[PDB]
Amino acid sequence: ELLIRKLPFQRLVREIAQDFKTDLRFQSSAVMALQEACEAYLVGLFEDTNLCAIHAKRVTIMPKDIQLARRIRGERA
Amino acid sequence: ELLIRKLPFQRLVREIAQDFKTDLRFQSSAVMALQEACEAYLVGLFEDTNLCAIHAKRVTIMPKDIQLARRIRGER
Amino acid sequence: ELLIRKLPFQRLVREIAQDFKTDLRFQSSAVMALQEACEAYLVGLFEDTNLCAIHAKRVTIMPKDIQLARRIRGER
Amino acid sequence: ELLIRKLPFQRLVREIAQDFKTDLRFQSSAVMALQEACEAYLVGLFEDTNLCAIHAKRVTIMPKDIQLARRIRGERA
Amino acid sequence: DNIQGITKPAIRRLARRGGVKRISGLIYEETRGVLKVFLENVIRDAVTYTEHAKRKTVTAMDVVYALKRQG
Amino acid sequence: RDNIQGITKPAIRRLARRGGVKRISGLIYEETRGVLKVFLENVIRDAVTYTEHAKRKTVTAMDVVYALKRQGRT
Amino acid sequence: DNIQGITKPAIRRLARRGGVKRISGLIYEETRGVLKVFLENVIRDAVTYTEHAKRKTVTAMDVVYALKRQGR
Amino acid sequence: NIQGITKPAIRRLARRGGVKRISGLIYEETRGVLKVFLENVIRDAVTYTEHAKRKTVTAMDVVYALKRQGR
DNA sequence: CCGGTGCCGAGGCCGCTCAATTGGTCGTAGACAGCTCTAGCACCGCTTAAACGCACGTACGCGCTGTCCCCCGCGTTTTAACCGCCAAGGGGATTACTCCCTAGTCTCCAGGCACGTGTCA
DNA sequence: TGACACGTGCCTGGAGACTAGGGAGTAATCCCCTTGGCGGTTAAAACGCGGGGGACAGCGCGTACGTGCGTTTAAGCGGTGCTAGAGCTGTCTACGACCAATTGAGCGGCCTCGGCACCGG
Repeated sequence: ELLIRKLPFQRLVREIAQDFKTDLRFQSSAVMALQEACEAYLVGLFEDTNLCAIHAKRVTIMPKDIQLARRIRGERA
Repeated sequence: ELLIRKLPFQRLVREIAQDFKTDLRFQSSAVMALQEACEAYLVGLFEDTNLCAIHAKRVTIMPKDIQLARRIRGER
Repeated sequence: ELLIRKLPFQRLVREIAQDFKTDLRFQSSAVMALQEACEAYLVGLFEDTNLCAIHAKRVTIMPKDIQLARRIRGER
Repeated sequence: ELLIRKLPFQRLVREIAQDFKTDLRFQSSAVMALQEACEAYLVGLFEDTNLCAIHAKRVTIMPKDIQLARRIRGERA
Repeated sequence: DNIQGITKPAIRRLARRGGVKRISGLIYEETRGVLKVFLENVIRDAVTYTEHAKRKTVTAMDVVYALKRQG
Repeated sequence: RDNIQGITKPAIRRLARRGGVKRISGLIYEETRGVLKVFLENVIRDAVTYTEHAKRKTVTAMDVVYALKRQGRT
Repeated sequence: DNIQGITKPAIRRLARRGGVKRISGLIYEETRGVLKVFLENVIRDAVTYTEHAKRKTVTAMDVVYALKRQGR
Repeated sequence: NIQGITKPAIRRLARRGGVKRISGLIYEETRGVLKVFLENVIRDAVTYTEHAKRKTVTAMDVVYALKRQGR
């Protein structure tokens, strides 16, 4: 499908977890669940950012549009 | 203090209730609670619409701003 | 906006209404309201029929697809 | 008669209830009510999935049939 | 006949907006029947509401209430 | 007239001023009223459901709080 | 877990009653997920009613209100 | 690391999201946003793991964790 | 008291999208009059926040009654799982069809709007 | 009694309908590996009965407590009219920035093996 490549994603996941905590075990079916959720989240965020961009009489989406989406959703940003 | 009057708000609430179920009596602390929640909701909606307006090159709020805010909020 | 011409729709609506009741008049904003609702209903139904068609090997939508969509919606 | 056993159904119901609030006790007519409603829902869903399968010039049901039925009915899928 | 005023290209345009790429010839008669049924049902309810209120003028609110109560 | 007209224009303007809005199109007010009306209807519908469960004829403050609590707060 | 108590022959029996003649192996997991979601939603509402009445035993009326308030 | 989320991958996600034109600075911005998201989710997941003390994260545990993070 | 799985780490041939590069086209930043509509000020108004009098329906708490849900003993008992033999079938490929989207030409009517006439709460 | 609603009428430019057209999706057909269905069987979860026991649902009843209509007023907030003045915007010039297209490659993935960690049967 349109999923991100497994091994670089896994390496990032293991790297970040190593910074959060040490020696934790993470299984394969756990990472695919996280990846489906992450890509769904990012695709939806890009949908809303695009809607904000089109609202602004533009065709190209900007970083500030993303920041607005995160501000209106109530997320700490 | 509350920025919306009491008696017209109460009348509206009672009118709507009359359609869902007839012969209902409210309570004072119940209507004030409902009114505080409603006014808080509108103030918040007005903040985001204003934020959407400021985002745009315009300076005044427009109907499309309210509609944009509610779709992105996930309410409509 | 609207995707169906105003005057023929109005003529059709008044004709059908005449069989329910005699000597009735309709407001303009009432007819415009009915058209927005009608077009939204048909577009949504056409969305679902297409989804049913895509589910099948044929990309093209068929009359039997609409009847399945209406049956599954619980209308008939 | 009921097509699903009471006790495995009851155990599942209690497990889900246990996460909202502990120490809750259930009533017999409450579990039987939930079971009649649940089986009626599934039997109807099985009718609709089957109708979608037969529509597709097939003989058996597929996972895509369930997902299609829920989208056209109006559930989130 | 007033049902024929809902032209084939109008229904096609609605269908295009619905995302369909190819359209069978038999859809049009089917669509017309469905539309007629819908209109009949809604208007039947609308007039019912009007009569209950002992009024002679169908109002915008009558239609809105009819539409709401018909899902 | 209608009860919806009892939420006057200066009240909505005052709410908007507190919300930081400096200029308001004339069509905002009617638009705001529609949104508000929908919200109130939805909340009260739930409130009455709670009232019926308690076999009471008086809607209490607790009924309203639970209705508000259940509907998604964001 | 207790979700595994909804055994394969029980789901098959429900499908037979629903008019199903042949059933893919993947149906069972799909059916279980749908069923679990349904149960969660209803019970969540049911317990809410129970808590409002300040009782500790879920009553038949709690379930009926939950079912009513969950449209098809 | 964060650089494994390549520019063409983010572009593909945006294409699926309906975006026609993409500013060059979005990509670095998107990466930062993603990192924050991942950190938060994993923090909760490990918390659940420690409460169970199984020390092996169950796949079902993560799905519930992911669900509650979203809502 | 040992174990089976699952991840960790490494080695390896292939293999294809990515970073780099150049060529290129269009979109947004600022303005400025054209045109618009909104807050401010002044007049006039009306209705509600209060406020006890009056009558009162009932929400809530305490006590009595029963009642049924939990836990265990139990036993027999009935059906769910695993595996092999059997046969039904979903799908990709091949071949033939027909009709539906493009496009041009002919035809046709919806609306501003202007006027006149009519009506019901 | 008055402002909205219905029936006629002019004229054009945008919209509807028919025909010539052809190719691509649709439909019938066959192999074939894949995969549910039936059967044999045995053992492990279940249903009903009763001790047995008490937290708790439901009913009866007393009380005061806020619910609601009613009456006075009055002044502060709301509607209406005129106005000076701030605000939305299309294309003007033009500037850069992503989109298109080509290549070597290095990490992504598959096939295989040695080895450790640990709650559990």
